[PDB]
Amino acid sequence: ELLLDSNIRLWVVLPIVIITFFVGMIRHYVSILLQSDKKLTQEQVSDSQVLIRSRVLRENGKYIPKQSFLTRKYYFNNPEDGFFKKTKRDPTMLTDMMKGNVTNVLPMILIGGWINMTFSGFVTTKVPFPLTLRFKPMLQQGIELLTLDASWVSSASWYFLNVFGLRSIYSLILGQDNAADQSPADTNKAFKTEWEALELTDHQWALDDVEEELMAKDLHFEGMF
Amino acid sequence: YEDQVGKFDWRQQYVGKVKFASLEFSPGSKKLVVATEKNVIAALNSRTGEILWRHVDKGTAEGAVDAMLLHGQDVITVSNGGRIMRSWETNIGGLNWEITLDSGSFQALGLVGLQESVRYIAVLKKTTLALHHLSSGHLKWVEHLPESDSIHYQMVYSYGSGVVWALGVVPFSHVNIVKFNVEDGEIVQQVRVSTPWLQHLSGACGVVDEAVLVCPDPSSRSLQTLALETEWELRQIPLQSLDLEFGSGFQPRVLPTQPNPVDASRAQFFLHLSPSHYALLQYHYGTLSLLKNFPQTALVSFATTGEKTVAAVMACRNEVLACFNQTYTINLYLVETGRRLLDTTITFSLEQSGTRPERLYIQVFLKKDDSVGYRALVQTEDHLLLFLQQLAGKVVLWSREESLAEVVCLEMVDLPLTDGLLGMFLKRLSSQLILLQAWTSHLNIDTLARDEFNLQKMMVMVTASGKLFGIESSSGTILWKQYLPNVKPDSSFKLMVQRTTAHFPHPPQCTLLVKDKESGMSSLYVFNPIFGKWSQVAPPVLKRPILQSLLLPVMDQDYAKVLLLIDDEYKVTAFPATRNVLRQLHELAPSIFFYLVDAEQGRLCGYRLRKDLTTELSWELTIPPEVQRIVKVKGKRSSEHVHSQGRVMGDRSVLYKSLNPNLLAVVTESTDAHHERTFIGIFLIDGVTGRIIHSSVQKKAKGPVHIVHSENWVVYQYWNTKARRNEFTVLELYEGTEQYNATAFSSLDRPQLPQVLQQSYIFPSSISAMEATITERGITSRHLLIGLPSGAILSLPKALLDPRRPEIPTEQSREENLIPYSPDVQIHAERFINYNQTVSRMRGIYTAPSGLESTCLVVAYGLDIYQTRVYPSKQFDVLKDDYDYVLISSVLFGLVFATMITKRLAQVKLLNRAWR
Ligand SMILES: *[C@@H]1O[C@H](CO)[C@@H](O[C@@H]2O[C@H](CO)[C@@H](O)[C@H](O)[C@H]2NC(C)=O)[C@H](O)[C@H]1NC(C)=O
Ligand SMILES: *[C@@H]1O[C@H](CO)[C@@H](O)[C@H](O)[C@H]1NC(C)=O
Ligand SMILES: *[C@@H]1O[C@H](CO)[C@@H](O)[C@H](O)[C@H]1NC(C)=O
Repeated sequence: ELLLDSNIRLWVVLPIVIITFFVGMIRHYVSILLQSDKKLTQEQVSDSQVLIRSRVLRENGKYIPKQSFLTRKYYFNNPEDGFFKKTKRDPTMLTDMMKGNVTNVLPMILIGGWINMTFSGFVTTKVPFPLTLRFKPMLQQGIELLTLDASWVSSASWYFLNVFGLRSIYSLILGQDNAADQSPADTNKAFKTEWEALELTDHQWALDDVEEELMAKDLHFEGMF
Repeated sequence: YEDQVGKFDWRQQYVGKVKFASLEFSPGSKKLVVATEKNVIAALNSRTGEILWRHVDKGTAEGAVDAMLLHGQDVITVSNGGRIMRSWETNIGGLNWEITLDSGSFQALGLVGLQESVRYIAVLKKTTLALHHLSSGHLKWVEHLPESDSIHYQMVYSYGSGVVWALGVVPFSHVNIVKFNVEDGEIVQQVRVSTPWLQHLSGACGVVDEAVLVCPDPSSRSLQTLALETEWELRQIPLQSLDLEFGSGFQPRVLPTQPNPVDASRAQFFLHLSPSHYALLQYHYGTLSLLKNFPQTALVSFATTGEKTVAAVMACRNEVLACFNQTYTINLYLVETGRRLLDTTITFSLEQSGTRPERLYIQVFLKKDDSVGYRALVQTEDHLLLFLQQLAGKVVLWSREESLAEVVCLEMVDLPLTDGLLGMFLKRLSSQLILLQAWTSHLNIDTLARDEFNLQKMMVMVTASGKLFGIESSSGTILWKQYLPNVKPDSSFKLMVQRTTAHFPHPPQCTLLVKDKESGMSSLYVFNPIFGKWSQVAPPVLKRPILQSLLLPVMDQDYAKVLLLIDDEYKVTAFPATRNVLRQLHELAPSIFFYLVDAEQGRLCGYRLRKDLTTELSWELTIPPEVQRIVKVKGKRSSEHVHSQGRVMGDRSVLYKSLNPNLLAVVTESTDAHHERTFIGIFLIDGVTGRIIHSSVQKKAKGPVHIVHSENWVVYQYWNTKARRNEFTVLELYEGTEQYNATAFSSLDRPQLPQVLQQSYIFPSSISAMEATITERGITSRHLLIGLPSGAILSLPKALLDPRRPEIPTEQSREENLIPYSPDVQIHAERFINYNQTVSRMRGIYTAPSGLESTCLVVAYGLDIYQTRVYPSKQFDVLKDDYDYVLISSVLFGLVFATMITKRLAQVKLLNRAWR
């Protein structure tokens, strides 16, 4: 094998892991710190909640008798009622959203480049599986060897593997669905599509057969204590 | 380079055995001017023994120093058998005038004086005498001495009388003397006397007092004398009258002195009657008197402090010939009276055994109390310089091992190391507690230990003076020295590492194989390579002359590699040749082949190894010496590995190298030395079956040729007579696109002749030594350590010397990244592995794999010896020296706090947003 310098472990292997871990934490914390809710007026939240109610009605009107459901239908999408008809109305925001979307991967690539410069010329670890030779130019950046096994990796690709393998850990410790990783606007069209969808929907009162399906079995009663 | 001078590398400057020395200097000048057998003229610091200015010359005899003289502050030397005479300024360290002389064998050199000051030099050759000015070296006058076609001149004398005395002899017959005049040079006088018993004048005869010739005659045990100023007939005085006698089978000598050339010689002189015997005789007008007799004294010397002459006499404390302990005392005796000086005795001890002092040159001065204070430079038999100072403390001032000037062979030796599961766990946990205790407790050849990287080895060096050295490869110091008595200068050596230091229960063991050229008998010396002492295992007595030796990889029970020797009767002697060893090599006999290359007859023979320890003629080839003489038989190093068996050719295909481990690369020169018809042949003869893989012959080329043979390729530098330019020629051996025999390689199972790729490059300089960089696994790229005459060590990348470099770049070449063929090889000064540490008269370059994979240890040996490490792959596996610890730690510990702070900030913002 190869008698690698022990100091390469104490100053090039572990620091990379620590950097990746804390950079992920930093990135997640900066993401949550930067996020500020945009102010919403009454109309937008009102229409969003109205279409929410309409959709949940479409979803589960089955537990509601037919007349209540078709009265709901009349109220929402029907000329006479009026509802769903008389219900309608470098930029800073684009730059901000583009920067926010960019800051999820670009900092990682910049850190990788900085590491590649800072830690150029080493052999950090041997990958325990026989990688292909064609992957040599990128795994062994900063190494002048020619016949070296492809399983030996430079600092940059080791950092890349580290950053690839730590997202699950981030979700494990930081919390579920953390932001440290690598990866309605229009109501008129929404109104019309809700109109069409709830027009297409039908009714099936799920209570039409609850009694018969209840009479079959006795009521659970144990554990009353 | 990288401007980290002195961090790992070390150079030592060594001159050869001191042929001529000069100690006479101003007390404040603190200089020694010495010319050695290595054609080197150097200045040594008197206080510490260091080089002030050193001027090496041609290695051959065409620059050999023949006579040194000192006058005032500039030293005058004669080189090339009297062909050139030079004057060197000792202060500046350069020439003053260089003058070529006429033909004729030089016989005697001397100075002349007009009335009170020496101003011209009288140099005498076997047929003539010449005078040269001191100021500029202009020739004053040349005279052909009469009858010189028969006589042999041996001495020259002059003094303030403004005349020249010339003396010549004819063996066992009459001798002649000529008087010239310094002003003109004409033959003022000429006399002849009969000396039937005389043999030669310089070795036996001498001249003392006022030019009085004194020949010691052992035939009659007397001292024949001739008052050369006036006497015309030799006179005789027996030594019995002075109570003296000569030895048996010895030539007595006479040692006169002359404090300055202008004045006459001192009347008193030494007489070497018999070995370990000397006398002090004072000649006074036809008669002589014994001043002091020195028995059992090895060496005597004379010095002048300006007014009085001082004699130094050397003898050991108590004789036991030989000497009890190598403790030699030198005593000062006045020359005016044979009285020992007071409080001037010096006593020293020679470290080695079997070595006795050979040369003694003393320098005297006046002390504060007007006492003659003297220092002595003594060269021992084993080419060692000792500087002895009168004061008791540090009786030796600077001990210089000039012997290491001519090293024959050296090696690098690694330093010594620094059923039931319940039992295994118990011992493992016990070890754990032991290690914990050792860690918690943390709250020189004696202790020599191997480095972590194995980067610090120990070099076992062999010197043609028969001396063994152990030099630390890191600091260059000497750890152990041993001497081999009775080693001829031309003896052939062979050093083999039989057992390394990886066998702690067993002592490390190395074997050196010496072979006297004249006798032919070879001997084996086994020693511990770490401590230097001979192993108690008596080596076998090689009765018959031997021809070749092999270091079989098979090892004995004590992990000693089996060594085989082939004698003159073509028998094989094993070592240790035990029953187990005998059985192993008898059972594996038919797979062992020797090849003997008789260069004299241009013959190559290959012998088998029979079961019963006998050799048979397996194959035999003959290169006719009448048109070709074998000059090099460079085979590939046995201790190397090849990482990539094949090479990527692009195209997603592979081209297989022709890895033949039994491939010789015999290079022969053309016996025709004509500049237009000379040629150099290279044959890739196989080592087992004798098949000549390739038989290239480069026309219109001349040696010397420096060839390196590696894993697959060979590279041989040569001279091109047609165009007058050093040229390389790389031969790469390639197999087909698919390997023939993979599992194993057999030289008997290669019916496919490997293809050869050739390419000739131009080297814009000369060369002195070549050797490929060797790595443990051969992963690191290969570099040739070009040894320039200037002393630098060029690190030429082997990838540059590819023979596949196309003359016109193509897409295949660009895919393979092949540089277009360029016949010129650059000698960029940035490639030298040494900066200004030039190794004058470089002899060889040793490359050791070392540990790691990017560092190869380099020892350039020649006159100087230099050691360093080379990184052909820029030291890829080691942390850089310029690591920013204070930046990495700072960012880490300024980022952990940042993480804490930003977590607190996130918590605060979340709480505020929750509460609003
Ligand atoms: C000549 O050789 C010496 C000894 O190897 C080199 O050593 C020192 O190098 C540093 C480089 O900064 C100089 O400052 C010192 O003055 C040198 N010490 C000396 C010369 O005694 C030196 O660098 C070499 N010079 C060159 C031009 O290669
Ligand atoms: C001479 O005596 C010294 C002092 O005891 C000792 O070190 C040395 O080995 C002895 N022998 C020789 C050959 O120098
Ligand atoms: C090589 O040659 C041997 C016979 O010498 C044969 O047995 C073997 O199969 C061949 N090939 C390999 C890959 O060993």
